Amino acid sequence: CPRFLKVKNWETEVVLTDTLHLKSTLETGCTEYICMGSIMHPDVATKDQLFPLAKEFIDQYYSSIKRFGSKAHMERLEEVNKEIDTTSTYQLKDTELIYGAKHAWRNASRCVGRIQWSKLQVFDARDCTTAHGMFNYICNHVKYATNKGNLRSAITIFPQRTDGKHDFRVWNSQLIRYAGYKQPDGSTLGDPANVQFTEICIQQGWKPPRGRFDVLPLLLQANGNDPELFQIPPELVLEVPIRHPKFEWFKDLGLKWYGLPAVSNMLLEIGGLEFSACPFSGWYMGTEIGVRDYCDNSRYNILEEVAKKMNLDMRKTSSLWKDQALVEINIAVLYSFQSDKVTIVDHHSATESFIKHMENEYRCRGGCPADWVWIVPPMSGSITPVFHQEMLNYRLTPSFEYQPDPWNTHVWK
Amino acid sequence: RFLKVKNWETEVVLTDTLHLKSTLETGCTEYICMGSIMHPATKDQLFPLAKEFIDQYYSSIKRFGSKAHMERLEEVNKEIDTTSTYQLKDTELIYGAKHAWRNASRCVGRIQWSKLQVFDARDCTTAHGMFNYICNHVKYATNKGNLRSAITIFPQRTDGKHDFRVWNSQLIRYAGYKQPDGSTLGDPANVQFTEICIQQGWKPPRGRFDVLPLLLQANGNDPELFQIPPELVLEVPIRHPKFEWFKDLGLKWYGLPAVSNMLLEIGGLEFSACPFSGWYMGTEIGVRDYCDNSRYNILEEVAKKMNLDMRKTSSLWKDQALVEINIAVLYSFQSDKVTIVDHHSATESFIKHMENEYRCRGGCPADWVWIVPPMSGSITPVFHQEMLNYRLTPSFEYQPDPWNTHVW
Ligand code: HEM
Ligand code: HEM
Ligand SMILES: CN(C)c1ccc(CNCc2ccc3ccc(N)nc3c2)cc1
Ligand SMILES: CN(C)c1ccc(CNCc2ccc3ccc(N)nc3c2)cc1
Ligand SMILES: C[C@H](O)[C@H](O)[C@H]1CNc2nc(N)[nH]c(=O)c2N1
Ligand SMILES: C[C@H](O)[C@H](O)[C@H]1CNc2nc(N)[nH]c(=O)c2N1
Ligand SMILES: [Zn+2]
Repeated sequence: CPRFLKVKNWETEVVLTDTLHLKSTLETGCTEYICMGSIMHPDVATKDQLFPLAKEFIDQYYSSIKRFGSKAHMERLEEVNKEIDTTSTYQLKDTELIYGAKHAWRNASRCVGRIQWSKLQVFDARDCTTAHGMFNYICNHVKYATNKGNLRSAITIFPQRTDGKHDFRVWNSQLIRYAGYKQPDGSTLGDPANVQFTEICIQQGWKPPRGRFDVLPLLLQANGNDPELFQIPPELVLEVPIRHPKFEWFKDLGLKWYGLPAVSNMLLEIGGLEFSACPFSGWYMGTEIGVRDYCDNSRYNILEEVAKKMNLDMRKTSSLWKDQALVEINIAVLYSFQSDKVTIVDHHSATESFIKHMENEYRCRGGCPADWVWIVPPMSGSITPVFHQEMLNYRLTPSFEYQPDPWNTHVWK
Repeated sequence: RFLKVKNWETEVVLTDTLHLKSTLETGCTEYICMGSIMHPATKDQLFPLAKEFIDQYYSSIKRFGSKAHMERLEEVNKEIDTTSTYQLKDTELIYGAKHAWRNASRCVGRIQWSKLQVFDARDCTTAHGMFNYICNHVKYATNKGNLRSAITIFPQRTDGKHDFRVWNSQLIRYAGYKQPDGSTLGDPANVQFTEICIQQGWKPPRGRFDVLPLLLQANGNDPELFQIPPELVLEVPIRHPKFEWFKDLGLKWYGLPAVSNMLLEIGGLEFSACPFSGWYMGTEIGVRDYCDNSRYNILEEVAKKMNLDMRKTSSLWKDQALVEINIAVLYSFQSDKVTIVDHHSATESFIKHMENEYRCRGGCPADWVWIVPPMSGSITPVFHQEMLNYRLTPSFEYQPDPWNTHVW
C-alpha cells in the first residue's frame, strides 16, 4: 500500500494527505475488484493471538503519553506478558481503559460526532457480578448522561469476555427505546424496529402497557447467566413532546421522543480484550429522529399523516410533498428539543463540526477514517459540507464492533 | 463466490454472481475503502480484450462458438496483427455502447439502457464534420421536448497524437464570468473553459445564462469554435406553482444534459469523443446546479423571498428553500412538456431495474454514493438498498481535460 493517500474536498478544493491508514488492522470487506462500502455488516482469543494484540495497544498507549520506550513502558509490557502466560488473559489499568474507550470512539468511522471524542466520561464497571449490579450501574449512567437535559457523553464498561460462556450482555439495542407490538391484523403499534425484542421481554415476564411510546425494560445478562428484567425509573427517562413553531396542529399528533440515545449492543475491543457489554451515549443529531425514526417506512412512517394536515397534493409525486413534510417534521424536532433545553444538534452544525474535526485529525494524527455513506445525513445531503468531501474508510483499533444478538447464541440455563 | 445484497426495508435479498466477471480494479483493498473517492495500447494487450468482447457479444446473441463467431475472431486477429488496431462492426458498436451505459455504476437512469439511439460518426475527419454530427445529435435527442437517449461516436484513438475530443464537458452549458470584484457571473464550474473560449475568439454576451460555444478537436488538431444554432437549444424558464415571485428570479436551464467529456471503451478500443445524452433528474439542476456553494448558489436569495428566519441553521431554512427550488424545476419542465424525472420516480425505477438485472444477469454494479439523490436521501428507496460496486467492460471512463495534454 502507498504511504500517502490524497483526499479532496470538491467544493473547497482542499487536499488532505492520509498516512494513518497504514495502521489499519481489520478488513473492510472490500477487495480490489469489488467495493462493499454500502453494505451494512460486511470461542475466545488464545495466548499466541493475544500477545501481539496487547503489545500493539500498550505501545500505542505509551506513545500517546510520550513515555514510549520508558522504564514504565517496558515494565508494563513484561507484566502483561506474564499475565497472558499464566492466566491466558490480562487486565487493563484504569488509565488504559479510559484511553482505549476514547480511542474506540475516535476510531468510529461511522460517527459524525467525533469532535467530542476526548470528553467522554468513562464508568469502570468491571467489578460487577450480577444483573442487579448492572442495573445500578446503568441507572447511574442514565442520570449522569442526562443531566437534566444538558447531556454529557458517557460509557459504562462491564467485565471483559473470558471463556465466552460467561458474557455480560445488555440485550437492549439502546438503553431507552420504545416497544413495538405486532397486531393479529398485520398492523404494528409503537416502533416496528423493536417488535422482536419486545416479544422477548413479554415472554420473559414483562407486562406491556401496549401503547405507542412505552419505554422498554432493561434485559440484563451478567456472567453468562440468563437475562433479567428491570424497569428504568420513569423519572430518569427524559422525554420531549414534539411540537411545531408555526403549525399549532402538530402537537395534536401525540408525538414525542426520548432525550438520550444510548447504544448498548456493541462490542468494545481494546488490546485484544473483548467488552461485550459497554453501553455508551452522546446526544441526538435531529435527523436521527426526524428523518429515520419518524419518516422511514419501516419505522414510525408518519409522512402521510403530516402531509394530510399540511394540505399538500399527495397524488403527483413530482409535487415533492414527501420532501416538504420531511423538512417540517425535522424543524419541529429541533424546535421541541431546544425549547425544553435538551441538547440536540442540527445536521448542518454537526457536519460542519466534523469537517473541522477531520481537518484537525489529518493535521495532528495523519488521518481520520470516515464512512461517507454513514457520515452524510439522510436529508439535504449535498447542502452539507461532508457530501463534497472525499473520505477514506479503514478500521483502526481499539474499536466498537457489531456482535450477534444475544438471543441467537445464549445457552439457556 | 456468491454475494448477497439486502434491502433493509423490504428485506429482499438478491444474489450477485456477475461480479466474478470483472477484471478491472475499483481502487479499494481489503484494508482501505475508497468508495467516496471521485477518481481512484499494444497488439499484445489488444487481442485478449478484443477476444473477450467478441466472446461476450456472440455469447449475448446466443451464437457462441458459431461459424460467424470463429470467423470474427480470426478476422479481428488478422487485423490487429497487420494494423495495430481493429474496427468494430456496426452491430458490435451498438451493443458496446448500450452495454457501457448498462454497466455505468453511477447512473440511476439505467432502466432505459437498451433504448439508446447510436450514431456512428467513425467516418468523421474534421471539426466541421464533428459539428454537423453534434448538431444532428442535439436535434434528434431534443425532439421538441420529448427527449430521447442518444450517443454519437467519433473515430477511436490511434496513437494518442490524433485524438478526437469534444472539449466542452457537456454539449450545452452556461458560461462563467470571473468578475472584477472577485465574484462570478453565470456558472462558476465552467469559468476556466468559458475563458479558453474567449481566448479563442468567442464574444461573450456576459449574462447569467449564455450558451457556450462548441470547441471541437478532430484528429489531434487545434480545437475550433462553433455556435450551436439557437433554435436547436431548448430552454426552460423556471417558475413556481404557488410563488408568483419565483419567475422574477430570472432563472432558466437548458433541457438537454449531454455529457461530452468521457471516454467510451469497447473491446480494447478507445472512443475519446462520444457525447451522450438522456434527460434530467430534477435534483441535478435544482440541488447541484443551483444550490451548490460552488455553482449558482441561490439558496440565500430564495430564502429571502420566502421570508424565512436565516439567523440560526437549525431553522432548516436552507432545507425549506431547497425543496421549493426543486418543486419549481419539476413544475416548469412538466408545464413545458419537457422530459424530466423526479428523484422519487427515478429511484423507484432503479430498484425495479436492479431486480431485473439480478434476475436475468446475475447482478447490477451500482455506486450507492452516486445513486442516492443529493436531497431527501432516506425517503427514497435506494438509500436502504445495499449495492455492490464493480467494474464491467464495456464502460464509460474519465479522461484528462484536453487543455492539460494538447500541444498546438
Ligand atoms: C456526542 C454526541 C454524538 C453525536 C451527535 C453522534 C452522532 C452520530 C450519528 C448521527 C450516528 C449515525 C447513527 C445512525 O444513523 O444510527 C453515529 C454513529 C455512531 N457513533 Fe456517534 N454520536 C455521538 C456520540 C458518540 C459516542 C459517545 C460514541 C462512543 C463512545 C459514538 C460512537 C458511534 C458509533 C460506534 C457509531 C456507529 C453506529 C453503528 O455502526 O451502528 N458516538 N453517531
Ligand atoms: C435516460 C435518462 C437518464 C437519466 C435520468 C440519468 C440520470 C443520471 C444521473 C442523475 C447521474 C448522476 C450524474 C451527476 O449527478 O453528476 C447519472 C450518471 C451517469 N450516467 Fe446516466 N442518466 C440518463 C441517461 C444516460 C445515458 C443515455 C448514458 C450513456 C449512454 C448515461 C451514462 C451515465 C454515466 C457514464 C454516469 C456517470 C458519470 C460520471 O461518473 O461522471 N446515462 N445519470
Ligand atoms: C437498521 N440497522 C440494521 C441498524 C440500526 C441502528 C444501528 C445502531 N446505530 C444507532 C446509533 C449509534 C450511535 C449513535 C451515537 C450517537 C447518537 N446520537 N445516535 C447514535 C445512534 C445499527 C444498525
Ligand atoms: C467536477 N467533476 C469532477 C465532474 C463534473 C461532471 C461530471 C459528469 N457527470 C454528470 C452527469 C453524467 C451523465 C449524465 C447522464 C444523464 C443525465 N441526466 N445527467 C448526467 C450527468 C463528472 C465529474
Ligand atoms: C466526495 C463525493 O464522492 C462526491 O461529492 C460525490 C458524492 N456523490 C455524488 N453523486 C452524484 N450523483 N454526483 C456527484 O457529483 C457526487 N459527488
Ligand atoms: C444500504 C445502506 O448501507 C443503509 O441504508 C445505510 C445507509 N447509510 C446510513 N447512514 C446512517 N447514518 N445510518 C444508517 O442506518 C444508514 N443506513
Ligand atoms: Zn470500498
